[PDB]
Amino acid sequence: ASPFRLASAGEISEVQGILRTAGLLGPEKRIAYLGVLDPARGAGSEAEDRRFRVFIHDVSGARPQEVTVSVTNGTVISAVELDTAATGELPVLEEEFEVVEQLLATDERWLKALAARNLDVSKVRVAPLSAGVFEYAEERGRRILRGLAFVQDFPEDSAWAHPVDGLVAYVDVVSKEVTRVIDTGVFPVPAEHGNYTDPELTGPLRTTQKPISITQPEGPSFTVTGGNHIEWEKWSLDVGFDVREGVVLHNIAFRDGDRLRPIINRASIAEMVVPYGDPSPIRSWQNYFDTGEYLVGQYANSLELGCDCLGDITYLSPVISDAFGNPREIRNGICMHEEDWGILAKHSDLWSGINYTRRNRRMVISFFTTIGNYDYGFYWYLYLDGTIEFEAKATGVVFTSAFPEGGSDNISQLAPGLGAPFHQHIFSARLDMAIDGFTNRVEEEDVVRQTMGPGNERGNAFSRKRTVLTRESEAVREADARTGRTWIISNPESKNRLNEPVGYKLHAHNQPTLLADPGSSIARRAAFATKDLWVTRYADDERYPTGDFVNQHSGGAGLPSYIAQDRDIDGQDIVVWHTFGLTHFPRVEDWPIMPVDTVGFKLRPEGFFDRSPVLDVPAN
Amino acid sequence: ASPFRLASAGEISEVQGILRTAGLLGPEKRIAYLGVLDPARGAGSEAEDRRFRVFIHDVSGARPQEVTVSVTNGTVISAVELDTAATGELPVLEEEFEVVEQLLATDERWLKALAARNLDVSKVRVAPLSAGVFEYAEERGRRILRGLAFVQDFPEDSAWAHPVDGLVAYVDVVSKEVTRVIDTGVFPVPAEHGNYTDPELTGPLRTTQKPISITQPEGPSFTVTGGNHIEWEKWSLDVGFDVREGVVLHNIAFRDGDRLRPIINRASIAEMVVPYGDPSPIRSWQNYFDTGEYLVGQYANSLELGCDCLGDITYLSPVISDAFGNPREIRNGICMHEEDWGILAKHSDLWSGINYTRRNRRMVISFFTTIGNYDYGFYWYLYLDGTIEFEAKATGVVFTSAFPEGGSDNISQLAPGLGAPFHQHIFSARLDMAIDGFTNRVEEEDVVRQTMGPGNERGNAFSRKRTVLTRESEAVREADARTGRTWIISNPESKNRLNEPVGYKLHAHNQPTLLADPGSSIARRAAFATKDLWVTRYADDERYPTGDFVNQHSGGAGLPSYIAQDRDIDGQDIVVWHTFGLTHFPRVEDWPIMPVDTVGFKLRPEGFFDRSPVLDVPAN
Ligand SMILES: [Cu+2]
Ligand SMILES: [Cu+2]
Ligand code: NA
Ligand code: NA
Ligand code: NA
Ligand code: NA
Repeated sequence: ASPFRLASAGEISEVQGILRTAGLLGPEKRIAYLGVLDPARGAGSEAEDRRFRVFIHDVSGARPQEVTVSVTNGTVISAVELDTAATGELPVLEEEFEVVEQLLATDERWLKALAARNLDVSKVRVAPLSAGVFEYAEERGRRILRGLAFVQDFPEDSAWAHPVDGLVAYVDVVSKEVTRVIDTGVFPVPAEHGNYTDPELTGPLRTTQKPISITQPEGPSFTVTGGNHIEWEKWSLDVGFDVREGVVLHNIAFRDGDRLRPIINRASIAEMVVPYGDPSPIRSWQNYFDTGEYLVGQYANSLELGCDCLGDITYLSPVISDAFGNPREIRNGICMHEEDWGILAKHSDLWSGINYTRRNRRMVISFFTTIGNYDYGFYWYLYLDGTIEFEAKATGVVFTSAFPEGGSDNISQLAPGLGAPFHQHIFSARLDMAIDGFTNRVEEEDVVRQTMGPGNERGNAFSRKRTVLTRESEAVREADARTGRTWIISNPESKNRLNEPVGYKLHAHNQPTLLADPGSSIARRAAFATKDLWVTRYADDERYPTGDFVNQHSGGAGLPSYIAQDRDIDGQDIVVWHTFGLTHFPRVEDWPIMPVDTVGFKLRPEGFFDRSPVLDVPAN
Repeated sequence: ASPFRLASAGEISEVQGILRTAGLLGPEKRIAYLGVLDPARGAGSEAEDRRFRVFIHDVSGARPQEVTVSVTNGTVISAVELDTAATGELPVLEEEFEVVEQLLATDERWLKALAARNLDVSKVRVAPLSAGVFEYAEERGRRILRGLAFVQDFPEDSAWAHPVDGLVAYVDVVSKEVTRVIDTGVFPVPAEHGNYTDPELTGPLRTTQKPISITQPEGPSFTVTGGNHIEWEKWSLDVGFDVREGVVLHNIAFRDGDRLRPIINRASIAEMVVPYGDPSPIRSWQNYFDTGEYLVGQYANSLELGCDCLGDITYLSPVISDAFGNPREIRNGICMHEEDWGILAKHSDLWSGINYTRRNRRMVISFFTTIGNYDYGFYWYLYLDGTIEFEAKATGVVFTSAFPEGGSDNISQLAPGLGAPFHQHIFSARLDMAIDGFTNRVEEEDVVRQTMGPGNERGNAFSRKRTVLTRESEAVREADARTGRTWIISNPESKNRLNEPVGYKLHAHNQPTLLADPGSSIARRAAFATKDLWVTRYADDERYPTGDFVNQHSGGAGLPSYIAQDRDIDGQDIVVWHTFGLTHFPRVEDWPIMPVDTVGFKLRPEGFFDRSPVLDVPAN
């Protein structure tokens, strides 16, 4: 009955049937995106309407379409032809990846470049990468992928150990033509293998690790109802899944006494960009928008018990659409479980004689995705004390190149002749806030240092200041770790028992933001990533910080266009967009497979409750 | 046989006997500090000499002494009379705490101040706090504690809920005289109780938490030999315990192939300061040096199974000296166990068909201490991939005051009439480095942004720069989160297989440092806390960033005096001192007992290994 339930296989099948009967899903059509739409603001009517948004690609060259369908009514609500030179190309299709390697395999320029290097074409894998927007006027309005080559010595070989530097090709994947092959010179293909399951590389495996057994003899403390509704330790939420964004959290609320108090209306990772910092023309165009260009949800892994998720695990298995509109289940694609989290609160009081210790725990909701060489884990945490935390886990195999003779200012050496270009992994969290309801505001909180003098005779005082952001034009903020800068989202019309507005405090990790020159293509396409915090007024169609169509889209759309409306955000329905990321200078220890590195953020209650919300936790 | 073994009850008893027979431990003497000395540099002779350092207080007013004793020989090696007006007073004695309240209970000025407020003296608890150095010339050379009052309504009442503001007393604890009683005006004593085990405050306890069972059916993966030597997953170390510093880690090394490779020679939290930022004269003098003035090790808790430490726990029970030289065991004062730590490395490769997942774990070594209202957990972590991490956990009851009518810029309101002054908790980690041996250096690594132009035509390149710190005068560094600043400790005479110096990278949390005016007493006594990173040349007697005698010591000693020697630190035996802390603006949720907040730092391998050190971890 819940409007926020996961899409069903039956719904996707109805969507396929509605599109087909409407004439919109002929043999030359492909579904490049399909997803359920959230209910619009003011849905207390119970007049539910399950609608899906669909991007339809055409492999013959005809214009793609954006289509909105009502499953509940069985109708096409709207269908628009897209001018992709203007508004951007559709996301990359899984079936287009293999096209690149097949097309290059019969191109005379490509074969000529491989012959010069004595490489067997049957052993050359091509990584199909998004193209971006640069100086090539012939690419505008076409679907281009760019290809970089790696040698696979045998079927189970790790091709990433053998990059073919100095060589790159551009491919029009609709007309099936290789537009350019650029060969800047022969580099030795690095010879060492990177096969991390080869006994001659690992050595004898350890026999020293004794097992750790985590079990829940009475089952877990959370309940799942209606497929995706979670209740756990006073928290209430709905777990969504979208093929672009992945896990989306809806209706995050906390049961305080007998009031269910809203906190966050929708939480998601709405974009992630991976810009590379190597100025070689072979790679200087390389920027992955994993969310916007590739859709991270469609490459979610099936998570294995005892390996990927340890403990008493509850799985969700979301359903997505394939390119033809058939439903596809991602078996065990979301893990949910609770974890012990050490000490929650502890005091031994000399005067009262009372010794008191309570333990903390957290609820974990996670999925893992694989895009080529990269693997990313997305983790959402709910803590007993009201803290909400997001953590991204980055692993997989680093993207490689040749390491040039004479070194490099922009590439790390991993092995003889093998390099790893510098890069960043930058995320955008979109937090549609609802602190005790939808009337919210954001204040920026800085520590304030005070000068020794009258009123501060011993020079020990320090304070803080809070600045309300009142309009979108002043709501583009940067971090300042040195002044302990945080941001507070409050409800000015909801007060705690001390008559202070209730709030939550966002704590950032204060990592560097986008490093590229401000005049670069990537700085214009990934403008969100140049600033730590953006606050917009809620609008139905303002979903992604990069806009709806990121692939080969020139720039401007997304957050810079939204904030130019300069809307009132002081006690209004607002959306916080937080940029955070890792700057990766690869180390020898990252090779041949990288140990996990992490980045994230958290929100903690700030006078939201009238006292500690965990006084009723028992000793156990 | 190991020179780094824990002190035994037998050793402390021998120390007591040696002091007594030497005439240095008469009835008027008290031991204010006793601890084993580390072996000096170059101890390959096997000529072990177990020596103890002792601070001896005299309750009759005679000069205290510093004494060094050889247990192995049974001799007094040296004994020096201390001039405390010059070099500082001895640490506060546990027996001096109760003296403050007893003395004030018969002082006419104190009783007069309590009578004006209608407070029964039998119900008034006095927090005995360290005095620092301010404007009172009569305090120089005397042992002063300052007292702040709280009302306990009944024996099991939390006195912290009832501060008596506007009132403070100073007490000479050797002459047993109240030097000053300052009454600045009557504030209402806050009436609400803060009794977090009272059912009328907690409400009915939760019945929703199902148990989490963590067990190790084959026992733990680490071994303990010689009382305190740990071997675990290629790590090797010795766990020390000192009454001042607490847990100290010795000889941290990693088994790489068949080489035992040193990393850190000694790791400890060598000071921690808690400065308060309220300019009221009642509290503007308030600064706790928990390590230097109080000795955090002597107030270590006994940790309970299933509550404080969960899982398959191995305990150490360190022995310390009481004030008379009798040995005292801190039963179960150190917890040691291993914890699952999620995914270590994961990749699903399309081209090779190989799916690979390995899990991480960490070794945990921890203790908890209680100083008055405060409780602190100290946690050291060793990870499979070579990462070392420290985490401090802050909980307990916030220090309280009245909340003034008309508000405050320096105090938070927690409850009707109840305030919590702003403050910081700042730690100093002393890392005696030994990266592949003792020839080390420190480089500061900043991200470098590059301008679009020739050689960087697309404006995407970025780089990094490393600056070697060559002499102590240039080795006082500050954080720069915006430029991703880290510090690398390398060995320039030990290279990895790519012929790069091996190293470890220190990652700071980049929290604010000391906020007090630079001209303040606390900024001069806690100079270490004004800067994020200091590097000194190793010296036997340079143990603490604040010097040996912190209590009532005027300033200068410690790190500013050490670095004025301007010694060579470029490929030498060096010590890294890292400052890190929490700036605490108390929130309503911190009352009546505070949920844990955390701060720390970590060190990760940076080309220390020739590839990932965790390829030989099995799938399990
Ligand atoms: Cu990376
Ligand atoms: Cu605090
Ligand atoms: Na355009
Ligand atoms: Na909102
Ligand atoms: Na002095
Ligand atoms: Na050293």
